[PDB]
Amino acid sequence: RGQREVFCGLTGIIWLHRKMQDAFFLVVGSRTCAHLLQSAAGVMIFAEPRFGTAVLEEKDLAGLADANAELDREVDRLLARRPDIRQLFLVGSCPSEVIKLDLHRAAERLSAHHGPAVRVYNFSGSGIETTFTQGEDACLASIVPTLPATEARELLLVGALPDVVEDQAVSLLTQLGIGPVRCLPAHHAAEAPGVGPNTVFALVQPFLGDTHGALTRRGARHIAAPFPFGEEGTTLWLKAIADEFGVSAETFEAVTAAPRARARKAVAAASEGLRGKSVFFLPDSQLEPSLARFLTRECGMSAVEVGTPFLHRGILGPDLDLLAEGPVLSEGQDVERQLDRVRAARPDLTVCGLGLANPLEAEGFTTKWAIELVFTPVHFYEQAGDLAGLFSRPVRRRAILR
Amino acid sequence: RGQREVFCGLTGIIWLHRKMQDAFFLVVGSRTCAHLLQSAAGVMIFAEPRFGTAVLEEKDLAGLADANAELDREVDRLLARRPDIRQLFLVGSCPSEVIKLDLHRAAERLSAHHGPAVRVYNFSGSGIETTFTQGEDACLASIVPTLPATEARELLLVGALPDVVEDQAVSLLTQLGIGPVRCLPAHHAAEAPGVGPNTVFALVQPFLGDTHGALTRRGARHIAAPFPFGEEGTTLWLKAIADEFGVSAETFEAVTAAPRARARKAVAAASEGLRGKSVFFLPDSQLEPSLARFLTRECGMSAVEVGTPFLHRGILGPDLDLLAEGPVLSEGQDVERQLDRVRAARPDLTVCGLGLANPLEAEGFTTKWAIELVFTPVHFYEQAGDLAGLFSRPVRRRAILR
Amino acid sequence: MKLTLWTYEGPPHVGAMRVATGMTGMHYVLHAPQGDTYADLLFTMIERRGKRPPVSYTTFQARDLGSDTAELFQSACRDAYERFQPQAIMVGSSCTAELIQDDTGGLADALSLPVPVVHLELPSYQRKENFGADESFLQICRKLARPMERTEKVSCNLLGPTALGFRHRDDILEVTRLLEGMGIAVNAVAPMGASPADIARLGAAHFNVLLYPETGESAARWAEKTLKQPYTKTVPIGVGATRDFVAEVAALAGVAPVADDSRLRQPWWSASVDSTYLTGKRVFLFGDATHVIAAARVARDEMGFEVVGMGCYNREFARPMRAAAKGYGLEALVTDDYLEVEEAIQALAPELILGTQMERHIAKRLGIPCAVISAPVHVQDFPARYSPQMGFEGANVLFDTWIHPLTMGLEEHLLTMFR
Amino acid sequence: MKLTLWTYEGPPHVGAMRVATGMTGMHYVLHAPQGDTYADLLFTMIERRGKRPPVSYTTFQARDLGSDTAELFQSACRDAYERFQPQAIMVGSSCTAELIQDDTGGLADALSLPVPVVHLELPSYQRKENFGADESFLQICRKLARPMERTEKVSCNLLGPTALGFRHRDDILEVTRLLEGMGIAVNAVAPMGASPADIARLGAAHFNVLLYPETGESAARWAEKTLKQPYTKTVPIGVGATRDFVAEVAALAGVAPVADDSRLRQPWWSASVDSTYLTGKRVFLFGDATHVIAAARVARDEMGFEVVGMGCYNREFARPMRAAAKGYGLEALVTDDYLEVEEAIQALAPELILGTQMERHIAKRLGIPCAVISAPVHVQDFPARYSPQMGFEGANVLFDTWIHPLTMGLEEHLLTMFRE
Ligand code: PMR
Ligand code: PMR
Ligand SMILES: [Cu+2]
Ligand SMILES: [Cu+2]
Repeated sequence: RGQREVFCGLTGIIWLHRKMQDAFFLVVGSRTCAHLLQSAAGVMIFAEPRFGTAVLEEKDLAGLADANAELDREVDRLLARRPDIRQLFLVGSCPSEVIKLDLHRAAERLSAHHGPAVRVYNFSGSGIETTFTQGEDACLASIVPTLPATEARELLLVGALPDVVEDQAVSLLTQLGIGPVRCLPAHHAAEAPGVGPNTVFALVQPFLGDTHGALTRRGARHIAAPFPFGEEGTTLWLKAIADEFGVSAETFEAVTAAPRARARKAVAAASEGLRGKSVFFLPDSQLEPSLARFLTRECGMSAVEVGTPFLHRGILGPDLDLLAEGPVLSEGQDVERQLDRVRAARPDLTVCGLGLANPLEAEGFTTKWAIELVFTPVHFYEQAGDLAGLFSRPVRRRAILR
Repeated sequence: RGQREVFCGLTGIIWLHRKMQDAFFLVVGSRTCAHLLQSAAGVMIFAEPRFGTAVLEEKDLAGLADANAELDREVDRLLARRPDIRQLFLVGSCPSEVIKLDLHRAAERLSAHHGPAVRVYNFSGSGIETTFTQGEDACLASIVPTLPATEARELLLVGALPDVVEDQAVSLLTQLGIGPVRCLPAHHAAEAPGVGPNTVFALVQPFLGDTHGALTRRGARHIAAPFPFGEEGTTLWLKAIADEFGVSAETFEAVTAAPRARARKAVAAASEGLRGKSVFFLPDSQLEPSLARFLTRECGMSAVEVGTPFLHRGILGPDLDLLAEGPVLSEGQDVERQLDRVRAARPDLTVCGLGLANPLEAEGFTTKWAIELVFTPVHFYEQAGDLAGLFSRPVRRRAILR
Repeated sequence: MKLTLWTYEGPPHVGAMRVATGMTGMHYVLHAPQGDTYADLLFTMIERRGKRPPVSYTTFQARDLGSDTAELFQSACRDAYERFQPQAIMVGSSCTAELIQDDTGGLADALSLPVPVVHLELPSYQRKENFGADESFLQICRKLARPMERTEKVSCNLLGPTALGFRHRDDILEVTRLLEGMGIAVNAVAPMGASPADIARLGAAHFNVLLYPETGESAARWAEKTLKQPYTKTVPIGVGATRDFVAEVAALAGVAPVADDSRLRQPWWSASVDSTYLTGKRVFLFGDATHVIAAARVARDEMGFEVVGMGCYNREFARPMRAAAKGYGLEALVTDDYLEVEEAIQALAPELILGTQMERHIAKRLGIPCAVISAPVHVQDFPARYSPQMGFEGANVLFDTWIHPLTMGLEEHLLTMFR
Repeated sequence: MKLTLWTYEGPPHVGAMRVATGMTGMHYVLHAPQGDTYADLLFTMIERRGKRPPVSYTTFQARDLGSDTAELFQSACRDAYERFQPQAIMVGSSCTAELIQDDTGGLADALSLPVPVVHLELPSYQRKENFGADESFLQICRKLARPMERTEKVSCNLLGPTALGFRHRDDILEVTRLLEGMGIAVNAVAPMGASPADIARLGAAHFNVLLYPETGESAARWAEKTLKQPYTKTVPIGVGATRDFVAEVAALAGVAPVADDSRLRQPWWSASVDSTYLTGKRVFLFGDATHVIAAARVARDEMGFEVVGMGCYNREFARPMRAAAKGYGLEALVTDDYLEVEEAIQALAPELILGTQMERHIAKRLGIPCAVISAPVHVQDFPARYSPQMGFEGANVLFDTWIHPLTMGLEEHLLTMFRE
């Protein structure tokens, strides 16, 4: 326990609003969180984004009713600019939590204010409570307790995925032939699907644990599977889906034979630079268990340590069973001690936080930064080769430069 | 006589290339003339323009018949490459003239065995015979041999007017009440004018001497008018045209009163910096007496001397007559002594070529480059203020920069 | 409670953090919620810094509040001294830490660390990043700098250059070259090349050279009173301002005004017939007041531009900006909102815009030439090459950077016309 | 014989005018027709000289032919001497005067001007511009440089920089600071920054530094043969090439190699995480052989790019081109025709193009990031700012200039993806 280098949960907004075109993320925060969003978004900021932060002033922090009134008036001015938005997302932030401004009661008031069309869900992405990719599932974990129930047994892809990867997953599941797919993150509120005890949810990203709890309360039961990182992980994911839906083994094998071979050749081409290398995982994105597994078996690499800001054993179970007994699983972060450890280990490649990436290069350690894996399509079969290339590239550049 | 700093006639090709869409300018010259065209065009060469150079090698120099054969082959290849070109212009050059390669006989043979679709003419742009804008004169005088002999009276505007200036002049003439108007540098061969004894022509440009001579042999008669550069000169040009067309003075004045007001206002808008200044003209573009008259009368700018490479008194008469007796005319070019003359005069503005502009500026002489008037649309009413601003801008910049 | 999409300045804790990373051997422990480490990678990315920034966040979470927050602060400062081994320490609080009842100075004083500790009080909601940097530099000077004996040779202090600043490194090099050509020796440069020992040497210089007033006015005035050091009121951006700065520095030191203008090319390249079209072009200027004032002077006098818009995002610099704008016959657009700037640009329609990154992107959407002259910049705007904005070679850099967009526009338009 | 619209190099006499403009007090008398004054002006704009290039033209016309051409040349040379008072004169012939049997040699000799006259023999139609500059510099060295007692200390000559050259002026300063840092004082610089006094002082140097082979190769070979001057074979473009040049020059001078790496920032910036996408970029390289070879080395070794194209328009440097291209697993493209280079670019489809201004325009039409590293340039490429291509500061400039188009395209693509 000590200093923790990881971004507060509002950073998950930057890739969430790309999935949700009718959602505006209205952050209730100070100047610091506004600066975080502006900096991280970087080039996004100059293309009229869907996230805006209402800065709290000293006259705003005093009291709650006045703060609620000013937030409501700000929402009205924004809705004047953007009548298209119908699912606003008030986002709790560190100073907003210290104010104890009621995002729940604000959600109720604003939902009553624009009942028929514009319905508002509030979640919290404050750094005191939420960190990095925990910003994403917390957003989804706020929609789930409010989506309508359904009475049809269906599969749903829980977790934000790029449109290309989403359509590829839908195509693969339709090739399986059994089970309709209704992705949980709805790009439009009119396209909102239904979730109930009839449905069954298969996780697609490892940081989604609050959504796990929300869907558990919804009545759907999880199907545990390796997460789609590499040919083999996505293969077991589809295998577990088929076993859940009773799809025959031979049909699944026939469907996946060619794309699995393509993904295998893709990872094999990129893993050559990584063959017989070492990796260190600094806990930032929570993606690290599955990534370490994929690099260990598909890419043939050795993992010194896999670090996690928060380790959910329940969902990461199967990916941990595939993962070897070699590396040490770390929960939480102590950046100074972890930095000393990676200096001691001298790994060939280090999947580390972005604030530490350049200093580690200065010290002489090749580094990879997981936030690009957060945005870049690295899921499922076709993008598995790209996923291998992402880790291959830093080592290749290190070899070329020196 | 002595050192001269006027470009050879190939530089007039680049703007004639712009005016004539159906004309290709094949220059039979050395690498020096190709470098001339490349340097002069600047950005234009990168836009695959219509001027190309058939660089003669040593074997081309040694063999006249061989040179003729490879010229024929080059034209066959060009015609195959560019089906759109309906008229092709062999441009004489200094090395070709020393070769004695008869480009006129070549043009006759080429038009004989490529016609009637492809019409092949010859004009000489060599510096040893043709200077700068006389290349435009050379081409426009080379076309008129092949023009049909008409029997219906026609007004023939002769000169490479800019398309916008061309349409303004055409509209202004048609609203005067004159008959049909034709333009000698027609964009297409089918659009080429007809010349006969009844046909009559007016010169928009002063350096069109050879055309003025050539059209006379076909029966056409010249209009004695000052060149329409700005404000009053345009009025005299249109009034002389009307007088030869029998258009009464009153209807003419009613027509031209509206453009005249804006022309006067535009001239006065930019002549304020020029008030109480002296101009010095170097012989570059045979335009100098006309802009000298414009500057002395309309802009009220003193003229110390007017320099022309070859002043044709016949066409320049009315403009010279309107020009004050005080300015003195310079015949020929000796830039070495002319620089001492410009140092003695110490003019506030020295119109010269691009070549001498920077060294004169370093000596404290504000400079204007005369090649810009042939490019920028500066004739007639609407562009009078543009020409005034064109002359005033260097003075303004020198004033600000101190 | 106005919603903010783009902020020209960050919170003051960022500004004070631009001082710690510039200084060598000065580490600062700052109370922040777990997740405020984003600002650390600004230097590692935007400025491309090999060194980890001297920031040791407490990173308190919702689990630890009350006395636990003070425990985290104490342990963070203890660990920072124990292993980071700074020569000096300064203490600050983020917005969230400021909001809670947290007293940065008390815990640090109770630790009684042998290295000096500088307690900063910054109102995070009232002020902005530039005030944070300025007031942090002021506190460091007040804590460490003492009125020490004057040097033998003429010594000048270069105050103002802080980390994550526009062209601060190359401008430092250019001004050092000018001062060496004068005969003056730079006693110390703070906070960019500073150390806690160097700040103690601030009393040694005969006079202070204030390169950037935003980060160095208050240190300059405090040194003027306590240390009896007079500071230069002119900033050497552009040829005219460079000559004025040379004259002022020669007057202060008493040295002879030896300025190598051999490097100079901007005046002659401006006076050429090529730059005739530059006459009368309309320019909109935004960004920090010093940069905008200097750029307006350069554009009007040396570049032959008509200063058509002028504004600054430093509300702290409202009066000099207004006076300068009245100099060119305009009103200063002192706004921190990009929307007011955008409305001014649309209603005003300049030919060229010089300003921040927001300024440049607004111009790109408006399809008119854009160049960057101010502090809010991207990673690409931080150059590996030697691109000073000050001095005689800075004049050449300014000329090339300003004329480059216009030349691209002219060439593209000519090509499109020719096709 | 062939239809040419774009020429990579001009006529051979242009290079001679480049050498004349580079040196002070040298006058070039050209037997050229009126209208060949076009090349006088490239210096006044593109190079932006405050003073007219020290060249004179006879400007003969149809009237001035036969013996009249000889009279015109005689009078022109005499007037040039009596007016400009140069310390030396060189006489040359253009294509038109090369066609006629007028001999510049006899006419220049008959005047018997006291200042030394240099006689230039250049085949205009067969040869090209760079050979013209090289031979002009060589003839000036032969007519002026003499065996001279060596300097007391270690002194070096910078050979190669001529007028109308790609960032020659800034390279002079960068290599000069490198030499002073290593402890070697520059004796003289030619052709740029030279006078007829300085050409005679070439014999006083301990060794020669050949910055640009295209215009300065022949002079260095002649100095080695007669002046006994060893010449450095390493062109210091890029960090690795700069260190190789520093080591070679330190060995030649005998002084310890001391180079200032504090200004260097390119290796660290290429080693940063921001430069990871640069890895594997395919680059096409065209232009003068030396600059392109050096740029290919820079790109492959520390920019991380893969060189999928290499070519030059210098026929005189075809062999070093084809030798260097083999080291990267390619055949070079030694051509002077823009259609061949365009077809090579289309076939290769590189992500980034480094080459002459024509290459930049070709990339712009094809929508490929472009940067300029080679001699044919416009006014725009000639900078007012300090933009060397040599040394460590030159390496920083190379990094920024090469990654600017890539980062610009990346930013545009990011904005297009973010909002349509
Ligand atoms: C934490 C703030 C921060 C800042 C200063 C920026 C700008 C910037 N962020 Mg972007 N970014 C930082 C990090 C992250 N950015 C985000 C996204 C993102 C990615 C995918 C990418 C990137 C990068 C960067 C960079 C490098 C500049 C760039 O390549 O354009 C800056 C300074 C950039 C890269 O190549 O990194 C090497 C790129 O591809 N950031 C996110 C949102 C989750 C974070 C937290
Ligand atoms: C004699 C050779 C020469 C060259 C190299 C060019 C290009 C070029 N000549 Mg001017 N120029 C010369 C003279 C003339 N130029 C001509 C054209 C022309 C124009 C339209 C323009 C110009 C100019 C120049 C320039 C400056 C390029 C610049 O503006 O960026 C070059 C090198 C340029 C200018 O002066 O800037 C305002 C400009 O507007 N040239 C013509 C074509 C008939 C001639 C022969
Ligand atoms: Cu640009
Ligand atoms: Cu560009």
